[PDB]
Amino acid sequence: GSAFCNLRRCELSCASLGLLGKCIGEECKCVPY
Repeated sequence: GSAFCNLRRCELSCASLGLLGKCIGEECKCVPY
């Protein structure tokens, strides 16, 4: 595809829980660090 997910759009959304995020295409996943 020509377009992909933003890292802030996962790192902020996982910081709402209290941890870091990483994003693949559109799917955001949270990690402890």
